[PDB]
Amino acid sequence: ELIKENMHMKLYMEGTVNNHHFKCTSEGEGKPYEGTQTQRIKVVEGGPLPFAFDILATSFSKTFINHTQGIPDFWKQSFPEGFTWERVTTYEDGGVLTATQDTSLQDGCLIYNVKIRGVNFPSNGPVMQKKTLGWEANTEMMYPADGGLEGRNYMALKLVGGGHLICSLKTTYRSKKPAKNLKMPGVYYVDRRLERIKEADKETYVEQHEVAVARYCDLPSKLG
Amino acid sequence: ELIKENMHMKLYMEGTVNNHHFKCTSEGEGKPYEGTQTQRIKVVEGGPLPFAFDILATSFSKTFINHTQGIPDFWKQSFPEGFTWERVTTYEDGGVLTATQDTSLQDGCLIYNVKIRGVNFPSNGPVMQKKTLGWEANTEMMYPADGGLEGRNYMALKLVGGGHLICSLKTTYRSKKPAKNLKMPGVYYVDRRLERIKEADKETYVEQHEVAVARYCDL
Ligand SMILES: [Cl-]
Ligand SMILES: [Cl-]
Ligand SMILES: [Cl-]
Repeated sequence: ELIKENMHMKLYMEGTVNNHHFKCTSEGEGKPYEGTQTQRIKVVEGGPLPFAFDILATSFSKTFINHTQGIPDFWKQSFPEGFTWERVTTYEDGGVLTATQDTSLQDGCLIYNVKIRGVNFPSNGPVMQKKTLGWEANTEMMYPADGGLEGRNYMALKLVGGGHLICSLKTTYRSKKPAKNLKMPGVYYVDRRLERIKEADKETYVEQHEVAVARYCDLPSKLG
Repeated sequence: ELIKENMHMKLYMEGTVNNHHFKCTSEGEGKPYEGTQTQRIKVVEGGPLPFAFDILATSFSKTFINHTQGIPDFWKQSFPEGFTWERVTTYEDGGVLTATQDTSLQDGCLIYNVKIRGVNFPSNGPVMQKKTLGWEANTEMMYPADGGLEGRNYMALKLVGGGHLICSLKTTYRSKKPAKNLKMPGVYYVDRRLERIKEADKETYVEQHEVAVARYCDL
């Protein structure tokens, strides 16, 4: 098929956070039907970043979600034409980051192009002081809206010395495939874990791993 | 012990939404350790309500959460003194609902006192026109913060014709008991399913059920 049991990926990312311009590239591979993937990420311009790499981490891959039970796979069905997404992440202490992404397929390779615009991260806050320690595992609630798919979620970013910085994520995913050709899912949930394999040189190189599984609610229902 | 295998609850609620005052009472029972409960609710003043009953649903019970794996129980451990919660619910179309709750324990019964204020619900929106069909199941993120425990989540309200109206919930849970007494949990999640069971007389009488389970992320 188009989405093989092993797929490779290449990513290009450009952006500004506050007033610092940067570029990253990455390459990796994963098991799209097992919901696992790895990316080796390099900061190739504007490094070392003067802000926590953590704020970029969710911007680096929806094709690699294991859809269990019923669920029609919005992202795998979108090929060969692919899909796009746009996200606004709003941090409770100030910081707002917009990310927009294009996912396409060429030569059997997934290609990601990402743009990033973050502003108002406080100068003395943990993001700009690089005092963060990764994301807590979480659950994204997915729901169909106008033939597209919407995601809503709160995430918690670990801080040096304990405690957390909280942010809200508001995401829209759009297929480039004509709506008549894809089966739309109902409401469902994606459990995911974002972790690092290795990092070096002040997060100038980061190897990042994700596990993700799409499911219905585990709880029993009195109506159905 | 002081929170038994079966527990009855009584509730008193007062509020105003878009300038429409109302009062509700309820009674119910559940199994705190199994994370299940039912309430039978009556609108005793200002009924029938001119807004969707659904916007009130989350204001009617944290003692009835099944704590699995390791997780220390902030709520059960807070008795006999009980606890408070306070919440802002912000709807993506402009409605804001603030609630303040007191949970106490008296003669073996759980007693809830709730006060609610709702403003800015669009006059021709789904809430004021009663076009809503209940809440999707959802997961609340729980973490230690402030003077107690905080909760965050988004909830999705089903609308007639197949859409959803989204709102965010921001909650602070404060114990009335000395913080040195209770064991404080790390970051965890509460899967909930809140289900309407019955309504009668234009939602003047409503029966509501909840299933709730505390867990870490299960990958
Ligand atoms: Cl008031
Ligand atoms: Cl009105
Ligand atoms: Cl959420």
